[PDB]
Amino acid sequence: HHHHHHMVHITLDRNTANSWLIISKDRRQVRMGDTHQNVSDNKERFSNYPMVLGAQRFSSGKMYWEVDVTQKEAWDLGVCRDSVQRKGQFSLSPENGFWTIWLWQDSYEAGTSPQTTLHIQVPPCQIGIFVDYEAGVVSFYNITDHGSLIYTFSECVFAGPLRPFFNVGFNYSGGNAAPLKLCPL
Ligand SMILES: CC(C)N1CCN(C(=O)c2cccs2)CC1
Repeated sequence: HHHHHHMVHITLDRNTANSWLIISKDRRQVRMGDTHQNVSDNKERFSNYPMVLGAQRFSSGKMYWEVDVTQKEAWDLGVCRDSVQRKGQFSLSPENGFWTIWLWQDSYEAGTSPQTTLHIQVPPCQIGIFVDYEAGVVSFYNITDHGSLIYTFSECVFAGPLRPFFNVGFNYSGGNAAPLKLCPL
């Protein structure tokens, strides 16, 4: 892929974070805390899952960013509508406003409904995410494997501004404490 030149600087929006997340001073890293992080509740926060949005909103053009997932057992990454549901239980699907992939129990899957098995030969340590708003495309790239394609959502119906989307996952096992990190340009 030759998408690197649409690189955008993403930062995390603290106000949207689940109340157990810890976001670094530079707003470029997030991890699961071992308790409530002593913040007030608000209508933006994801209540049920360890999710957070990027601050940036995109309604046109081409955008690219990279995320470090080193040594995590579980995570979701992609984009979502600015208007997605924050409270209660929901599935990651395009019908609900999400264009995502994930790692869960040693399998990588795309968030179609129902979900799609991904065929990854080299477990990724960094993921590239490309959005073409006008074309209706979200693509995922394996930066560890020379940028190989992971998955393309095409014919996307965004139906609103898009935000970068992250889920650090639960840490029931004690093996998933590591952060998601936004990688330097
Ligand atoms: C890895 C983990 C943090 N993900 C939580 C959110 N998630 C879903 O909502 C779905 C699962 C099956 C259909 S949708 C995908 C898995």
